[PDB]
Amino acid sequence: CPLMVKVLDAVRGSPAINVAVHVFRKAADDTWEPFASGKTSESGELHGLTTEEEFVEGIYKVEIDTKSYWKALGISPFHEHAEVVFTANDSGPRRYTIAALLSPYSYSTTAVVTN
Amino acid sequence: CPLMVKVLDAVRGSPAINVAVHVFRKAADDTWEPFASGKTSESGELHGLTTEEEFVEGIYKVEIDTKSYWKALGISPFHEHAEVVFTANDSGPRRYTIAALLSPYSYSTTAVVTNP
Amino acid sequence: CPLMVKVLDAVRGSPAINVAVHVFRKAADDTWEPFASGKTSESGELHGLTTEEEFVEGIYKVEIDTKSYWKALGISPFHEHAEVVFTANDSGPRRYTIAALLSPYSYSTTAVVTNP
Amino acid sequence: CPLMVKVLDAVRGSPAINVAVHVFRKAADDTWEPFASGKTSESGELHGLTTEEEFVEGIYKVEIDTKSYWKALGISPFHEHAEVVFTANDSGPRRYTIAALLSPYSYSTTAVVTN
Ligand SMILES: Cc1ccc(Nc2c(F)cccc2Cl)c(CC(=O)O)c1
Ligand SMILES: Cc1ccc(Nc2c(F)cccc2Cl)c(CC(=O)O)c1
Repeated sequence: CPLMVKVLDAVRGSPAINVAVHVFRKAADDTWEPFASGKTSESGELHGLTTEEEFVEGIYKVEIDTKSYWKALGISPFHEHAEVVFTANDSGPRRYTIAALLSPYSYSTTAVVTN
Repeated sequence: CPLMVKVLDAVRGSPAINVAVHVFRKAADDTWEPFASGKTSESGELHGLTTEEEFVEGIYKVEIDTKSYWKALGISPFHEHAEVVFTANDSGPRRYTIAALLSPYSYSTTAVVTNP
Repeated sequence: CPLMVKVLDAVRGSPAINVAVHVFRKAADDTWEPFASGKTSESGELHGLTTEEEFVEGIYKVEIDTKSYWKALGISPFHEHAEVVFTANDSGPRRYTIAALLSPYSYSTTAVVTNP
Repeated sequence: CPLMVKVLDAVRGSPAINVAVHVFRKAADDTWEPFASGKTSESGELHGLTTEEEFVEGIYKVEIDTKSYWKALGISPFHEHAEVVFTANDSGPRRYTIAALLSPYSYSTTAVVTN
């Protein structure tokens, strides 16, 4: 599991469950090609997005549909989503955990890059 | 100004100065049209990106070039940028301050939205 | 002023107004002496807590009463407060802006430290 | 495991390993009584701090020695520590994860409160 997305709801202090997450790889022509997606689970985590073979170096965008999450909860959000764009380098072995800490008018996203 | 971007360096506890900021607006055909861009100043602020006439409703994307920032300070950061995509002025004109707090592997983007 | 506290409500995307802020300084005997306190204003800022004469080196604690804040808005928040403990003016006088970004279960405290 | 502290280093995008964490319970006289402590592990996590029986309602302070962590890395930090003070309520069953996302001049701390 080279890439795991973790989403936390900073309003309820809970994992942000059932949050749509799309991953995209930047194609040569600078457009985003859908690559992987899922919904975060009960634990706010989205595993099994990609695999080691698939997850090659490149520029990836993780788009977290924070807005539907806030809509589902009835809280007016500021952002359309949360959108983590980063270069997977893979110079040494890497797991990437992208943790998005979400508030209606603020989000934080952190990469915990290990191995 | 209706749109202000502020950027802090959470490593140096400083304003993040000379950070490139690009603002786009989603056009009718769902492309991003270049809307405005600028550098944060010596206070980490980027004022005057736009005006209350120009800053109509729409979805805007603010791409703060955090990578060049960290790179110029010798850091290889995780993200290519800090993004902020939001619907602006949906229930009439607002002032938006987008505050981006930057660390090499984490950033936070907050909006202070006030009713002028 | 050498010490400014700014507090944002990340739920409402607003300044967090009328937030009680208490500043303490660690005395010789390692107790916290009350140093200064105030409310954030209508801009979420608390200026004039102290002066450059009064704001000597030491360890200071800033306790931002985030709980009363969230409680007055009907929210049961997680933390009793947002704290900031820091050594101030160790290598001469600095201006400190403490920016506290508040959510009911998360807060972030950042310092913008500039050399006047 | 009613209370788990997770510390992330936002500069290196790694778990913050070997970070001293002290937990205190507010005593009746308003002083902090040491209750539990540990060092975060390799995964940035500090488990086994307390137990269900021990972790009664009360006001707790989690003090994270962020400053020694930054010193160990040679980066001048702003804060003396990170200090999470909160009321354990236990109205329904709760695990508390206190995640501290640490930068030299910024920290974020979030409670993920589940069950
Ligand atoms: C009411 C208010 C809220 C937030 C900010 N900016 C800000 C922020 F939103 C997060 C971290 C640091 C800073 Cl400086 C500011 C601008 C400032 O005075 O630094 C004002
Ligand atoms: C239940 C839970 C809550 C939060 C986190 N992690 C986390 C993190 F890894 C970075 C920044 C904030 C947070 Cl909250 C985690 C750990 C993770 O799976 O990365 C678990």
